[PDB]
Amino acid sequence: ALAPEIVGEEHYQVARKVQQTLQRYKELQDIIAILGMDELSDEDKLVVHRARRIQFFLSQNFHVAEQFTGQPGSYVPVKETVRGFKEILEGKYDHLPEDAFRLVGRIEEVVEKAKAMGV
Amino acid sequence: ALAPEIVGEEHYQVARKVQQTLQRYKELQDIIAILGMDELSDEDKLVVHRARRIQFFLSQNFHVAEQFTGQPGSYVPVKETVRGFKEILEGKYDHLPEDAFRLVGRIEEVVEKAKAMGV
Amino acid sequence: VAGTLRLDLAAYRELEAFAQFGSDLDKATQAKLARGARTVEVLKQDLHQPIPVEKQVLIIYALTRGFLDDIPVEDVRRFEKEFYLFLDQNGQHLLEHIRTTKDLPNEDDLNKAIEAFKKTFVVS
Amino acid sequence: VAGTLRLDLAAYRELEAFAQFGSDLDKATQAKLARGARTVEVLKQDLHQPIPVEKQVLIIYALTRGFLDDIPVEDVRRFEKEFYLFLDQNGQHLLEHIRTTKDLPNEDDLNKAIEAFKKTFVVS
Amino acid sequence: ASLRDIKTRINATKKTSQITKAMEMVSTSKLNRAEQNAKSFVPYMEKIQEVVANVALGAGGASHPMLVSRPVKKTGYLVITSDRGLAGAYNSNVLRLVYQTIQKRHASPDEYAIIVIGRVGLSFFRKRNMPVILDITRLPDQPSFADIKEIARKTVGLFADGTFDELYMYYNHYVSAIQQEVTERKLLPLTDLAENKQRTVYEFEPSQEEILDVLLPQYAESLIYGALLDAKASEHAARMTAMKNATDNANELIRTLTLSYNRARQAAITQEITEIVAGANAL
Repeated sequence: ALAPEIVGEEHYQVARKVQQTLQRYKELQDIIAILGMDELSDEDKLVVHRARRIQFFLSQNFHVAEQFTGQPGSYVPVKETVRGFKEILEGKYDHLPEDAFRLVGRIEEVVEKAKAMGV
Repeated sequence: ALAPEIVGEEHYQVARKVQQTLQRYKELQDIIAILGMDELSDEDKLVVHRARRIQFFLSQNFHVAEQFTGQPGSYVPVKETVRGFKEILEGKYDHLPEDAFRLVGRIEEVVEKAKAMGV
Repeated sequence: VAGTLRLDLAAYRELEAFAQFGSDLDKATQAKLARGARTVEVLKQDLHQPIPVEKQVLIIYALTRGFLDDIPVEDVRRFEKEFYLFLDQNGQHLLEHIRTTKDLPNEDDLNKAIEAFKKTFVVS
Repeated sequence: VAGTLRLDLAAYRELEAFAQFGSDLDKATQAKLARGARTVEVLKQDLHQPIPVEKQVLIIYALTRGFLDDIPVEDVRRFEKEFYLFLDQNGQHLLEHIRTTKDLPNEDDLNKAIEAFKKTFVVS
Repeated sequence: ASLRDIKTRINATKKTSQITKAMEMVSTSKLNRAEQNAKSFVPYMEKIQEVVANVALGAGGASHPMLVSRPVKKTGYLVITSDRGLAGAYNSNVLRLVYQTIQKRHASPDEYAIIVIGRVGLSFFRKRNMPVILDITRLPDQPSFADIKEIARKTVGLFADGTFDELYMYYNHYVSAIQQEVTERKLLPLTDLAENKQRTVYEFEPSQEEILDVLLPQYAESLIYGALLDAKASEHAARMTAMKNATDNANELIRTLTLSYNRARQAAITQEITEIVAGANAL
């Protein structure tokens, strides 16, 4: 069902761009392990910076996961998650820490958690 | 039989320390295999320094093996063994060449043959 | 008390691999390593030595609140052993509270007792 | 044209893995990497968009003869699409000559048409 | 071991070998660049040496050649290292020699001082807490005079103010593509100017005590660059050699792993077919 005519052109584009970014992030980890982040370019440093945040934002809190976490779950609409991923790829939230995207849900929750942690 | 109430506390601690250093050296061997000892930290280089000497000191000359080589055999008491390994672990013999630990009895013979081959 | 320990170890999983070859300049990562080594050394236990849950909760709380962040890893092993005796000698009411009601006692009394022990422990 | 295309792709592939920091090794390596990336971009294709063999010949000729060496790799797909939408309007003689004789057209006319399209193609 | 484990090990070793080969090629290019840069500026050093040999006569009123600023005082130490590792024993040899010589030449941490080039030496002297004055880390891999002229001027000023009685520098010296030799060179006081042939006072000398005083900060820059032009070449050669060795080791490991993988594959096929046939003829 992941085709432009079925899921929408912008949805398909943002999903494929996220996939490409993650796959490129996978391509850099050996270089990072052997050399350190200092050998990367300013653009590739930004790519890794955004890719870690995307990977953490792919996580979610489940209602049935209360038995393991304590925190309640959340429901994320498709349009909301598409907009959030488009914003993250645009860079509106590069300044926030990567762990601010762990198990959150909406970007409206990412910003709230970032404010809560006192950064 | 390797229990603190059977062999003694100092014997138990010496054996555990030797095993710990050998395990650390075994872990490092993979990295030294490819990129040598130059990229190790100051702690890991000391670990290797101790571990090679311990491993060589575990060797012994047997009475039976006198047919294979002219050197006669040696019988080492357990107290002498424990004291020698404790002294090696404490760093009393880091300046001796590692070849001086091969196929000897008590720790004194290491000093004797190191003096024979040099200082 | 034990919710934080899973992540405290989990960070250590990657930080141990990275620290062998990384620059190691980030003080946040240094603190992560300092917490991970201490919790690893605390989780060790000797053969046939049971520990009641009322004292397990308190040693885990002391570890996770940061009270052990200054005690060296070479000393935390004896720190726990002395802390059990001190807790039995003075903080017995906290143990009774935990035994009766499964919840933690009030934090301020527990923090005061932990500080009173830390001001008596000898550091090598 | 495939004789040159195969050599270019093989040369790029034999050193692609070094591209991240193997750049600046030499001007020879730079051109090889630059043309290999454009070759890979050219060999991309959509789900249900087959193209005639004459159009394939034109695009491979344009790539091999170096006419793509100054277009950024982010616009090669647009270059191909606009090149087809320009060929079907202007290069009718070239397409018909290829379809009729199975041979390449006049190289001077090919170069003229390629430059005429290129001067009108927007870079980005 | 399992087939999947062996195949993953093979893939990881192959990617590491690719990385190492690329690094070796980069280092091989950098070595020639640095060799050209070092060989280019020999005539300038020859000219300054000739001028100093001509001018260093008469009274020699400049403090730098004539006399030690203090009979005994803190001795300055200048070391040249790299910014990142994977260069082999390049940094380790220099740091070891410096530490061993200062441990028995000086007894107190206020009897000496250290000035350091490179992040690894800074880290070494931070971990082993020692008195360090100033340092520079970020530096292009093809250095020029303007890049370290300021630190050269500052260290000359520290020597001239009387903070150091003597000043040595330690660096790696390029002998061949394989051999790097750690060199101790005494910088100040200036002593070993042998005589030359050229005419004295080639032009009218306004004053010896002024010409020498102006010239001596420059001669020391001719001696500091003669160091960064050799240490860079040694660093690049050491990196090239280390990456060559690492690639060879990775290739040997790949070969051995492939042999083990083939043995495991044959054993798995034999076991599977034997079990199939046993189950089939058990009925």
